[PDB]
Amino acid sequence: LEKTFYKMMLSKSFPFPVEVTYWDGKSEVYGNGTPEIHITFNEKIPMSDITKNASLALGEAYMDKKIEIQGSIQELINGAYQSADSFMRSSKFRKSHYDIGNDFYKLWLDPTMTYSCAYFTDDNKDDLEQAQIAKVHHILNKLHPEKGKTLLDIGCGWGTLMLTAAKEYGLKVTGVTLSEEQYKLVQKKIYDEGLEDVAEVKLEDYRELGDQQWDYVTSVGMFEHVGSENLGEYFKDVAKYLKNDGVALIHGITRQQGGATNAWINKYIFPGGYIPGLVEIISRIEEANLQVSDVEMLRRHYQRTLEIWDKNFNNARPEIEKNMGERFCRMWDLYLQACAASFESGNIDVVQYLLTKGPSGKSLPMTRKYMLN
Repeated sequence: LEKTFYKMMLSKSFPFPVEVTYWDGKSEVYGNGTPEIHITFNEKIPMSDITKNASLALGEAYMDKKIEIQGSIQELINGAYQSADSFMRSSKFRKSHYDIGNDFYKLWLDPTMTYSCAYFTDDNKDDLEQAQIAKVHHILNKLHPEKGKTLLDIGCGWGTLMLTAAKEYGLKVTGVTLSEEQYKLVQKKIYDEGLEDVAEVKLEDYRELGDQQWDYVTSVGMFEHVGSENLGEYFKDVAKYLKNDGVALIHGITRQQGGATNAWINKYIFPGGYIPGLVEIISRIEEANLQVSDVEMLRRHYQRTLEIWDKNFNNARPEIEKNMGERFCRMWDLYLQACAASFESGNIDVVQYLLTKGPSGKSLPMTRKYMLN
């Protein structure tokens, strides 16, 4: 095809030197210094494929072992996101389902099974379990929760937030999931302390819980799944379930530069998923008559979370490659490392919105000193 087109793409893609070996065996270094990353095309990827979606084209190529990489995938991608003219950023380049369940997740997530951003306190550099617990406290503290008040957790996962609210904050708690597997940890309420007077979980769609209202709403990792079109509706639902002057903590991946779907992620990991823009989200929040009372960005915390997940993934890769293919493992590793890079480069953020149904911060302390542990 075109060595010219490949040189244009690769030589403008990275803020550091990189070595490229092509399908005809020829090599070049782009940049000054000695390359820390070496990219090999075992096969030519058609220009026109790269031109319409580089993520999809290069991403499947990499999965197919038609591109190989020596050196950090994360650093490679982080590099691309720092360059306006790169295959990840330039508009010149933006014109399968695998069977996985709990056995898989068990191996690389912490004992808690939290598939969500963690929170690293300055004293904790890589204790993932400790950080997923700290995240739950970080969220709940923001509520300044009052003993005996009620909390709705929208998408309650394996119940870590729910149960911590009930056991440690004395909150009457309602959790909601559409996952049977997750619901069946109602067994924790019965076995834990028939925590039944202080906690229920419900196997239903949060979109219609009827006329009930809670003092607090939490929702971690839900709005990314909702889509642009229904984001307005999502915030109206949060508002609807809040009591007047009630407090929500809404937590989710948000893109400072404007919302986007990535074609590769959409095909392989999160079909339908969409990361909204910061402006977009604030608009949706205001349109539901919630007022923003605090906004916290936790970008670097997701970066670390995804790095540890990838470290764990690789450490258990022999096991995973036995059940799932080599192709699956490449895809998953690419996923975890590219996402880590997406946060590292500030292409994607994670944001905790403290919202009130009424004037900002009305039922809350005047200063944020209460928030931190």
